[PDB]
Amino acid sequence: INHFEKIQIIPKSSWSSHEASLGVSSACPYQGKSSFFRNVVWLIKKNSTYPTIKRSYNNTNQEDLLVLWGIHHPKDAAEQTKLYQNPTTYISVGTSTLNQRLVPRIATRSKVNGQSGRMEFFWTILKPNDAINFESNGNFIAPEYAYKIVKKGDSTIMKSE
Amino acid sequence: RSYNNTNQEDLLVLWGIHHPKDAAEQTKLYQNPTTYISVGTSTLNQRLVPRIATRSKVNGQSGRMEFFWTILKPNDAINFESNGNFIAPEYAYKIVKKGDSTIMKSE
Ligand SMILES: *[C@@H]1O[C@H](CO)[C@@H](O[C@@H]2O[C@H](CO)[C@@H](O)[C@H](O)[C@H]2NC(C)=O)[C@H](O)[C@H]1NC(C)=O
Ligand SMILES: *[C@@H]1O[C@H](CO)[C@@H](O)[C@H](O)[C@H]1NC(C)=O
Repeated sequence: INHFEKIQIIPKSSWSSHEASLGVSSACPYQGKSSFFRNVVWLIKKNSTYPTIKRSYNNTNQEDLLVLWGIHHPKDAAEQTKLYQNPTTYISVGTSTLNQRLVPRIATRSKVNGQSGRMEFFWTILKPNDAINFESNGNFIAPEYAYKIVKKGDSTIMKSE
Repeated sequence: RSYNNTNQEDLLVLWGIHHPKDAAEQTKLYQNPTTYISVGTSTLNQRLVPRIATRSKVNGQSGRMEFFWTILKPNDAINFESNGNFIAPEYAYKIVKKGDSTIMKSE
């Protein structure tokens, strides 16, 4: 791959049933304030409720699309209900080929960047005319931006200081 | 169900699991909302669970079939247990002749 074209597939504003603007951490600082990975949305409960999410995006572009998403693994049972209410959650992802179902694993973990929680990130290539389908109870790190693959050719990742 | 390989030959056994479209279809086909398939042999120790999700329609199906296999050696037994979503074997293949071969890609 020689060129990506970033596009928005699921707007940040369109999460009218969940809190999409409080998904930040001191582990990801920006100009002295708590921030987060800009291309994905850390969704949490709104007014003490996390209703089931059911979102679909259809690849209407000519280009193959690289889609990124994630799952949050919390520190303990208290933090789970604190962020998402529901004690047992999941994320199910489907495409033409893909048939995924993720569940958050809870455990006591060492503090990296002052966090005992973890983020596990996943990806897929959504081919043209195919649709990706999400469903979740919580712990969902939703895509906002995905990358179009516009130019394919000779390239390499070169390790150098 | 249990099958005992009484043949002299190694046996190729095939089975599967059905992944349904939604919770309604699960109870519609199999009643039980939470199911599994457990498979055991001399070596094998498997337990499959159906994963549910909204999926694109390939050949007009939102459901999926995931297929599995094993080689059941002579004098060994294969054991199945399931609540639903089980795609059970009917026929399996005896391996009678082993030798030089290849799968050749050609139109
Ligand atoms: C069926 O599987 C059993 C074990 O799950 C196999 O064990 C044979 O069983 C008898 C015991 O009644 C032994 O005397 C034999 O030595 C075993 N046979 C061989 C050839 O190893 C059982 O053999 C299998 N059934 C058969 C061969 O009919
Ligand atoms: C959306 O995807 C479907 C199949 O998943 C496809 O048939 C359809 O043409 C796409 N939508 C368009 C072109 O508006």
